[PDB]
Amino acid sequence: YILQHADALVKRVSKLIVNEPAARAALRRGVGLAPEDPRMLAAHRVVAPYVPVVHAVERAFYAVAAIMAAQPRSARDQRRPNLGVSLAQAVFDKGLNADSTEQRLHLIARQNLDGVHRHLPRLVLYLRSDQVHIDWGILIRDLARWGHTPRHVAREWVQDYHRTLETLTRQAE
Amino acid sequence: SDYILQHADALVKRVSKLIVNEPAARAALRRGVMLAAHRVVAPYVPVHAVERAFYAVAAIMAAQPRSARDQRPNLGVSLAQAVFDKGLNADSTEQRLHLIARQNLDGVHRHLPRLVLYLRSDQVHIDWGILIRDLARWGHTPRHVAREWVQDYHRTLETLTRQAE
Amino acid sequence: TFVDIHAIQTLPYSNINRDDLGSPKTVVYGGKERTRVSSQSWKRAVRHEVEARLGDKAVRTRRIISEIAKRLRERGWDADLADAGARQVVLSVGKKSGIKLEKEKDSEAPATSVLFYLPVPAIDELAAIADEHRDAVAKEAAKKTPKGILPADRITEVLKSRNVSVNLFGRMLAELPSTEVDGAVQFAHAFTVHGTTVEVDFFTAVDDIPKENDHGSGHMNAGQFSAGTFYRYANVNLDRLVENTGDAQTARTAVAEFLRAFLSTVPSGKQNATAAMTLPDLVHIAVRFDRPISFAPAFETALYGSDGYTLRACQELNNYAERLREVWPDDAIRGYATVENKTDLAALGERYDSYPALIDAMVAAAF
Amino acid sequence: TFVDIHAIQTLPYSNINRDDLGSPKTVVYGGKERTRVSSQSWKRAVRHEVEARLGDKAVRTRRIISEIAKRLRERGWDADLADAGARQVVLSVGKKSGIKLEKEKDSEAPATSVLFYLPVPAIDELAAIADEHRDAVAKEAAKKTPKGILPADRITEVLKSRNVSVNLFGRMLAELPSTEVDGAVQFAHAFTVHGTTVEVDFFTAVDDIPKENDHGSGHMNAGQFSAGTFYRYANVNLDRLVENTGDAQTARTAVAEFLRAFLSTVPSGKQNATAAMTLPDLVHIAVRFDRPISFAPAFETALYGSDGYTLRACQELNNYAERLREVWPDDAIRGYATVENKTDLAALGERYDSYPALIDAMVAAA
Amino acid sequence: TFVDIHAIQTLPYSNINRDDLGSPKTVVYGGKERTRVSSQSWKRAVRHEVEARLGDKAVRTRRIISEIAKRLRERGWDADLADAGARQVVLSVGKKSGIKLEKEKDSEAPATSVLFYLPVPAIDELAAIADEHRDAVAKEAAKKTPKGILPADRITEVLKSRNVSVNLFGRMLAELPSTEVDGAVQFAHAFTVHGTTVEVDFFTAVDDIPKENDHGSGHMNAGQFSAGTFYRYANVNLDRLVENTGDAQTARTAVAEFLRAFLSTVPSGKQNATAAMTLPDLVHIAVRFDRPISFAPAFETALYGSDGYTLRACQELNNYAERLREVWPDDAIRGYATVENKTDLAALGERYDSYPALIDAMVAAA
DNA sequence: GCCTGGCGACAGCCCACATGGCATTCCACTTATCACTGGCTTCGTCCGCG
DNA sequence: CGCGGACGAAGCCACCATGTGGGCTGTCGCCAGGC
Repeated sequence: YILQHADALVKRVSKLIVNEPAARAALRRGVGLAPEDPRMLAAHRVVAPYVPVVHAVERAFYAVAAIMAAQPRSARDQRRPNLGVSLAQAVFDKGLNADSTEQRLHLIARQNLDGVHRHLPRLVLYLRSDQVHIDWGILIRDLARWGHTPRHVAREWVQDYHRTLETLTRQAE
Repeated sequence: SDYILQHADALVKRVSKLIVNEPAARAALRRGVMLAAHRVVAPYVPVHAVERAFYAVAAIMAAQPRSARDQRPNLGVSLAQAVFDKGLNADSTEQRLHLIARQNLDGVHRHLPRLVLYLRSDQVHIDWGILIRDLARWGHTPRHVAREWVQDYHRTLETLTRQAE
Repeated sequence: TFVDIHAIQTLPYSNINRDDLGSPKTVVYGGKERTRVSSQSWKRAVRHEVEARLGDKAVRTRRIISEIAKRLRERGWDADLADAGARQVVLSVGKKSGIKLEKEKDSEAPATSVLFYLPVPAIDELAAIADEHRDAVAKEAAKKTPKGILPADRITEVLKSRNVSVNLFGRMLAELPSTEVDGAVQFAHAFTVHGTTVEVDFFTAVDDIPKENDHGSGHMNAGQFSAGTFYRYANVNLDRLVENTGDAQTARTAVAEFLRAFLSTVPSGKQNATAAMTLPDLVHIAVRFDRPISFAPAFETALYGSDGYTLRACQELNNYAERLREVWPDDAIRGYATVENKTDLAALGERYDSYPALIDAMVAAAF
Repeated sequence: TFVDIHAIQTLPYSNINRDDLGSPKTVVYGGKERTRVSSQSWKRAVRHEVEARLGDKAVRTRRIISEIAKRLRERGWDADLADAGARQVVLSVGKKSGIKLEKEKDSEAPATSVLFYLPVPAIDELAAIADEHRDAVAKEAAKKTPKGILPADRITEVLKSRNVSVNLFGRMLAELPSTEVDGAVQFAHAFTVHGTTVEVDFFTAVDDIPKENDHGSGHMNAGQFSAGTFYRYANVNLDRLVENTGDAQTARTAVAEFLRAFLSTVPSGKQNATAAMTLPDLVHIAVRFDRPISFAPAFETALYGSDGYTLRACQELNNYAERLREVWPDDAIRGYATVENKTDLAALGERYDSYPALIDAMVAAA
Repeated sequence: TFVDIHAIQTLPYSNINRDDLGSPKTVVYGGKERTRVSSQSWKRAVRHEVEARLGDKAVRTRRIISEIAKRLRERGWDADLADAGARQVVLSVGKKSGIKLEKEKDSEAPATSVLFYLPVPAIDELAAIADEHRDAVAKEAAKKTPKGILPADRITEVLKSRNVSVNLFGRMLAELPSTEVDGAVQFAHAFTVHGTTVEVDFFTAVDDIPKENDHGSGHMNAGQFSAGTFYRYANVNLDRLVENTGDAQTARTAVAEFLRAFLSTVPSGKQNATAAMTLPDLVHIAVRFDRPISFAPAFETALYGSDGYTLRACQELNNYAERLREVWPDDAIRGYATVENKTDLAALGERYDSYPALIDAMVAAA
């Protein structure tokens, strides 16, 4: 359901990065920190209207908007897959190292909600840095469900990653 | 903090009745913005932050202009409606809002009375009990309260723009 | 090889440097809040006084294309060819296709994404390089997506030219790492010796023509201000400044001029409403060879107050300078100059009667 | 056999060491957030000052092939033979076919996957080894997939050479476990004695050449800085440093030089914007024989504030040093040197007037 | 007959013990995640310090054949006879044909499937047993499938020899259940008193040669670290340690040495990058006769925070010790030693000025 | 005894800003290791111990 | 030499699926007058 507010946030913000600089620059200074942190007080003008009503959903929305605006200029310039499908696409196509990125994904899958946020911006900006595609609404919904799921979303992330890597390798034959 | 709120509401109606009924004690409260506040507000107390959170609001309530003096949303929505209804400038009241959200507990009491008395001057509704409790929760946790005000403010301003169209 | 200059300077209800909301910038240092003047501000005031006094000015601008366009337009180019030629100037250099540009604005040439920092005559030389190749520019101006025709080496050689300010404070250009220059000056954030609470000043703007049934002010607000005795510190790495300018004589003039600018200039923030133009109460130039040492820990314990902080700040900086010379022995050539004569301040080295005499003595002591 | 050095050092609005987003690194220690300077940074500053002062420099590089290529090119080799010879240098060693290389970059020699850490004259000796076999290299340069012709033993003996920095901090090479050296120094993460909230600093880069006299800047941002009195700690395992250098005299110079670097150096991260060059307020060198003990638990209870933390931090480190010497008895040779004279600080051992006098006394005591 | 030792010990940004992915090991205890140091790690650090201090070392190795081969080679055997003789050593014992061996590796003697755990002089005695029968070994070395010629009883008697570490921590050998020794020590997993979120540190190893154009980090990653006040607990079953060593005097030295190792040692996990060496803030040795009791339930309710956890952890362990002595009455000889003097901590028994004085008093009391 | 009312005099109104700006490159590792044991039958023979 | 314990002898069978929540608490203004 949340995927709806998530898609509205992804659209408006995806337009916001390209058209108005002061807004995305007001968004990127809040990457990876809880909304109570004073560096986030400037991001409420953009994000606060779109969150329904647990902090888990707010942290998902606010954080993905911040990671979304912190894309490098090159990335910003240019079925529904998860972040794991985006990972496997960055392994097979863009040539990222395999033993390390699989290790980093199975490293994310153990954190709690507090830890995922700590680890995610570095990984996502790594992925985004080489034009890997990531559907932000799915990542939002997933990050909102990370709080109440012990591993119910992460397992989906890991399974899809391994599976998509196997299929991408078998299609190359 | 639910128990802080009950005393805030009983103090609010007591002080409101005292403000409209007696000018001597009400003027005794407006001077602080101090012994008379100690002989008036003191019974309605359950940390130094909650006491200042009571005496400051009782003095601010007693300093209203008589237009506002004769006549649950918090202060972010009170500023948003003050923007939407009275036509009060939003770009500037937003800066005064973020400037309030940065201060600590002694500074929030340095910048609050001016904006609040400016709200009462425009006859905008301020739920005095919640503002009291929020100032009391401010010594306990400042960032949560400040963010709540900012988010609610920008959020109810947007909803009121959807209602406009 | 390290010239470091310390300075105590009081400012009276100045509010020279404001944050994003108008309040003066503060450090919670030593556990107590102390208003501060950011280093980039006083550094900007220093570079403008140095450029104005030494005559050569450098320009930090996001709009280099437009400026090259005025020079090509004064060289006889048509406005459209001047714009296309300046686009060729920024298009012909860098790893990628060209220096990226900000979104195009109506009627005006687009600003580069990053701030260029180059002397003025170098910008004019870029105009001459775009000028010699006028026909090739005219041919690429007709194409839909013109490419960088101008020679990259000549342009990169023009963009490497250094002003005194570039030699002194350094520059950074991410697309052209060949042009980056290491700064030779460390400029600390000037904070107060004592704890300072922000002082709110309510003010109103009078409406001059009066209308019946209204006396209200034309405007009302409440700006913020503060005052106090700031501690100031700065370094000059002589090895890097000599490496940047190349010759030791221009480095010598650059150092003496920098130190004088450090003493003379004031950031000019809100100065017309608050005339806070002031000379430092005490200055202490040390010429150290091993490493620079700021005396900022000396004022980590905030001063109590009620009495003038100048004498206690000078005396405290004296005791900390004495204790550091005992704890960390060195042959550094010291020297100071003070307004107050109530104390000798023995540890700050040889006393000089005037700031220019002190600067000349310590610069002459460093070559 | 263990020399450990403690130090209290205030830094004023420095922000010397930044995370990935620009904020200074923080520890939530004792329940309260405290900004920290990572050990890897101050260790790098220490190794560069030690190499610069002791004269011998080691090089941690991912691009060894390119550097060997400049030496072979200055020896008279053609550029293509210099590149093929340096590829032979890294191809001739290791278990597998060769040291694995990163994906090839246009116009430049490929970087090795792992960071080599070797002194500069050893790299030149690798160039000489690739030099005397020039004809064999020329023959393998013609083949499509040349093999490691150079002797592996000679190259592995060059890659085992140790700098003072290698002797002191150790190295790691996964493909050549014979070259790994155990570090002789434990360098702790310098955290603040007191709790510190990150200080946002709004800044603008004003744009010259105004367009229409409007004051709109060319840039606007907010970089976050912080200040405070850091606690610093470090160990030197004399048995391993003596084992690495071999002779006790070079280990003695290495230890004295390390301690002086520990006191003198500052990481230099964002210094031209905030000049944070400062000497430590207090230093306490202990020469312990049983085991090193950091006094970091002494500052687990964060200091309250409002008053200068230096005197209370020195006095608190004193009380914890006293209480540990009573609780854990030892014959360790202690000694300290301080700027403040307001207190005697009796537990920190014999007082010395200056940092070099203290270092010389405790190194001579070990 | 039960000596149990409790200890509160803070570690600053240590990350001493890592999981398989590099994160510090955590317990979700009391509903709140708390970083932990596994017992096997601190137990390994304790056994190495005990062996190093008491002089006798035991060896847990999968490659016993190769080591017996160096001893037979130094006794004058040919390399091939040394290898065949060591194979005879492991072939001559056990129910089945011999101790099962891992798949053969080129150029090296095969490792046994299970980890042997025996003192060093016992391995040398196994070499002597294989040595006396050199001609029989030479005859079986010529056959395609040689059988276990050596006497099984003599070898099994050598494999039964016990080190202090074997007496203290026990051993297990599935093929030779006669050699299994019951451990006399229960070592708990040291967890934090308070809830700890895993702190991430982002580091970048810098390339040293300057790039001509693009300067960037040589490698960049993020390693997880954490800090906190750990609770530590351990038991020593005096009846089993006396049963293992046999004589009460060696058991007495083993217990005193164990307790001192428990207090002194630190697992050494990235200690060269964190310097987590620290003495415990509080130690409490009880000599109980009925049964050992850990005070871990005392810290099941995680501490809130914002203030130093040491004083509250010591005071909470005090209240739980008091409440247990009232609820479960006993004549156990108690005793404690603390760094803080802010509290008397009456329930932890008689206070002693120093850790060695406490250990000597409670060991002498048992 | 309970409930209700009262305790010199304590001001009013008007007023609340516009505009502009918000960076960009680069870089992301290797190696080695990965347990055993048993939970069938009856009987006969051998070896060890007493 | 006798008894007890341990070991041995077989017969053995293999292109794409996921949604939930709600239960705990207390307070004045004081004194005097009248009913």
